[PDB]
Amino acid sequence: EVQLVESGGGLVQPGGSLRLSCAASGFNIYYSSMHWVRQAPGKGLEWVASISPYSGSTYYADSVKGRFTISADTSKNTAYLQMNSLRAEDTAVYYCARPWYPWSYWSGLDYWGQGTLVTVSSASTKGPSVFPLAPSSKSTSGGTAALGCLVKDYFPEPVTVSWNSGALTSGVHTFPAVLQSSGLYSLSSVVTVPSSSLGTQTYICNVNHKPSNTKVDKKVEP
Amino acid sequence: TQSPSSLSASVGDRVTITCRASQSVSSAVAWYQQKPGKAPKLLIYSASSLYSGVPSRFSGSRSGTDFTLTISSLQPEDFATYYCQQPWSWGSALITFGQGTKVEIKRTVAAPSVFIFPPSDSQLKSGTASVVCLLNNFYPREAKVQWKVDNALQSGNSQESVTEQDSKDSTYSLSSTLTLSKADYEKHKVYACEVTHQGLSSPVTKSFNRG
Amino acid sequence: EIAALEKEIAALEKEIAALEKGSGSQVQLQESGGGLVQPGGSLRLSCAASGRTISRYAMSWFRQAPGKEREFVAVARRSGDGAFYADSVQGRFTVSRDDAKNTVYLQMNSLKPEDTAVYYCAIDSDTFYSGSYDYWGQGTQVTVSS
Amino acid sequence: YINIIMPSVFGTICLLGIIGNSTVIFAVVKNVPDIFIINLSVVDLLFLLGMPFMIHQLMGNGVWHFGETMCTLITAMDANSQFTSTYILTAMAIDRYLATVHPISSTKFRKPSVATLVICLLWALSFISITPVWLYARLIPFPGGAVGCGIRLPNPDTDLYWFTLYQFFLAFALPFVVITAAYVRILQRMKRQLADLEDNWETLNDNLKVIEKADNAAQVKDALTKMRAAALDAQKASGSGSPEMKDFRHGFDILVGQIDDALKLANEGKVKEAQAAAEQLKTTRNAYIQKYLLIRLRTKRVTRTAIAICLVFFVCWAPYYVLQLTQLSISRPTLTFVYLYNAAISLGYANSCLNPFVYIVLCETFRKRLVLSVKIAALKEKIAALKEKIAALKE
Ligand SMILES: Cc1ccc(NC(=O)C(C)C)cc1C1CCN(Cc2ccc(Oc3ccc(F)c(F)c3)cc2)CC1
Repeated sequence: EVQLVESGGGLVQPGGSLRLSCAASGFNIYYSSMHWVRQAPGKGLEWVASISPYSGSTYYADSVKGRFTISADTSKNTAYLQMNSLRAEDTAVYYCARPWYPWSYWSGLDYWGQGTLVTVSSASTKGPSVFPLAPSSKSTSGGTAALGCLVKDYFPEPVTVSWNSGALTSGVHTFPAVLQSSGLYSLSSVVTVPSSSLGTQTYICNVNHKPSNTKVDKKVEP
Repeated sequence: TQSPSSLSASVGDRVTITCRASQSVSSAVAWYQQKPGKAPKLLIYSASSLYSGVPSRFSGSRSGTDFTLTISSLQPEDFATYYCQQPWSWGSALITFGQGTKVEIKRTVAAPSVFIFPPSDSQLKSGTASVVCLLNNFYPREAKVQWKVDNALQSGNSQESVTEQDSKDSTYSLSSTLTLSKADYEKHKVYACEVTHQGLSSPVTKSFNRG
Repeated sequence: EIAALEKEIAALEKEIAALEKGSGSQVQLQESGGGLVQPGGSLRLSCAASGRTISRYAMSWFRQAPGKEREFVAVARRSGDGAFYADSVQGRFTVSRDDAKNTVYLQMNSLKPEDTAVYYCAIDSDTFYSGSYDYWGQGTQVTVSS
Repeated sequence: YINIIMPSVFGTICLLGIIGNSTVIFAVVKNVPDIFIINLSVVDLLFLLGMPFMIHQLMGNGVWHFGETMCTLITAMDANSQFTSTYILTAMAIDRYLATVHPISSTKFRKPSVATLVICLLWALSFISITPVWLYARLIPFPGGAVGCGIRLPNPDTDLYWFTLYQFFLAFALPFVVITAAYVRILQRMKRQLADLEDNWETLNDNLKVIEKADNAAQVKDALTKMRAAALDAQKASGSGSPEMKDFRHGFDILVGQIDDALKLANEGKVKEAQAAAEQLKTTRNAYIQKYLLIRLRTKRVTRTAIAICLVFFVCWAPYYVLQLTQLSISRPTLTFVYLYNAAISLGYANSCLNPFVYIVLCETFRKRLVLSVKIAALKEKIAALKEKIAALKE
């Protein structure tokens, strides 16, 4: 079975150097064609580079030509992608894929790796700023009311938002994080409960952020 | 450049995913299936040949300059984003992936429930104000949120975030956050969120007054 | 900026939907086939559109029961995008288009007395199915009663 | 009506020309390398500015009640237009000649700053080449209070020939020869280049069919090695034309790489793989011609547009110089001669209208903007009218 294990992804400031590694097992990398495909968060697949170790021919996409340098090490059976002059748009998930035959890359890349995440951002590790979205005082008396916690300006992802330590799961929506113009993510997490329970039940959001080791428990009240 | 298209279909339907090329395609397209959070998988190679582990439902056709992937019997595990490998053109990159076509579960149209949350007092101490407008449990995905402040349309200062289709009722959810500084927050009085959706005869507007 | 000025032209069409007066170069909407019918029968509606080409825009359907709002019924998007139906009308209704005739049809079956209303039609002005409805017909009295 | 018909003919030309030239003036600021047309547009602009003043003289039948300085300035400017336009057209022919015949040595020459420097010389050379016009631009002592505005040669009975011949020789004879010479070298160079790429391309197909029927490692390597040499030769041959270098050069990286992909497999003896690797080359060859045909169609559009602009000028003014040389032999004009003389000049001044109009017509990008611009401007006025119409309902 063909397996492609990858590593090297992580945080790197703009203009830095990051060498991505793609360990290959189950086949010899010499008679193959390793392709690097990146997928920007929320965008489609985009090709980056390819190399044929047997012939040495190396192709690059126009958008990354001259900045990246893909190479292979037949001794270690691994393929490298040396990235230089990284920009903000280079943040994506980089897969290393190879076709069934080394010359059949136009018929589809059959085998794909697990993928690694490369995050390029000049922002530093900052804890979240939890702000409660108080439920509307004048809501449907017999209907449903919405309340949530606005997690704002945290870095890096992710943050685990749970309500009442997991006791409340019904009606809970945790929106995907959004990259603000300042380079810091911010997400909301609204939960819908009957309006009759606003005055009795206590709702507390447990915003947990492992990278900054910050544990915030905010109480939301009208 | 272009967001992936949406193709709503129910289980058992016969779907047709079409990608359009700039020239006459000659057996140079491969179809990829990518579930959210997973590596893409190959479905059809050489535009007419089944792939290993792929049932007979998947089959690639060729209608002029447009190549179509047909699923005879849709399955619950066939709901993903499908990418098409464009036939190679001279001067382009070695491999080019076309825009995806998200296949999603079809259900009855439900009007979006609109909630708006005024910024809390705790956040106002930081000097930045964020206004949250919530759209809850609506279908289909396509919805538009326009921000009106003192009956003036905003632009370039709001970000939307749509959840994935829910696993229970197959409905969506949207939240539009309006980012304003403290100085700009106090200069206005009426904040409104105008919601227009295909299931709404007239746009639903929820608003609040500062104080 | 043609697309942006088309969006402006749409906003200009929204300034013509600030006019929003009749069907002069706005799609014609003349509901037909609506009348008395016993419960459990079958009835069809039609709204022939002229003045604009509806092959590029989505056409929807609405109904308004007496003492009720304008609840959604069905939408017929552009060819190949499928058609969606409301929960109450799911299974019984079926909406079909005719691009050459610029007319939409609402083939209704297994009618119930609760469906007695005036079935208003609309066309989505936006090309992205954002629900930007700007045109409506006079409607026809569709009474489902013996 | 007959007397007043001729001034109306020139007024129509001037009205269309000023409107037509201003269209290009607005559009280009908001085919030719975006430089010569700009200068050529000004020549029509400057000439047509003095056109109504010259029209009034024809209306007055020998009246120049505007000033002796105006007669010197305007007459020289009109006589400057023929020298300036042809030199600009000559430069455009020369500029396209260097970009296609000597691309390596003309890379530095074709620069935004350098091109503007040459234009200033062309204007200066135009003013230098019209020095005799300056010397004898004084008012003609017409009988009575009226004064004529023409060329007062010291010996008009004898100096008429050399003044007339000098304009034809330098403004219509010499530039036509240079422009025609430039545009026959280009067509031969383009034909030679286009017949070379297909000649190198045909080398691939003949070798490509060998590998399919090849049955040993020896034949495959030799067949592929011929392909690579042609591929490199075709890659270098791409750098010989203007609209064939920045677009037809990137693709050859794939073609050379794929040949090297098969070549390495051929050397190892894996013939079955080598044939399979070469089999994918038919998708490169099939995409080779389409980009070639697309580019070859575009390089004919550039050449035809460049020639059409030049060809219009030397065709409209051709009959006028026929009479101009004819009147040297036939000094006395007849009734038909005056009609022919007036008709010839009308065709010659029609160049003011075609040059901006034909350039916009022979390109789909300009008319797309014009259709866009006209509709949005009218619709913006219509909604502004609606902004009054809906106001009339509401306000
Ligand atoms: C041969 C040639 C080639 C090109 C241009 N340059 C252009 O074409 C522009 C670039 C568009 C000019 C000329 C000659 C310049 C000396 N010209 C003599 C002339 C003047 C005045 C007149 O009598 C009118 C007086 C007023 C008028 F409005 C009128 F049309 C005629 C008769 C004859 C004849 C043309």
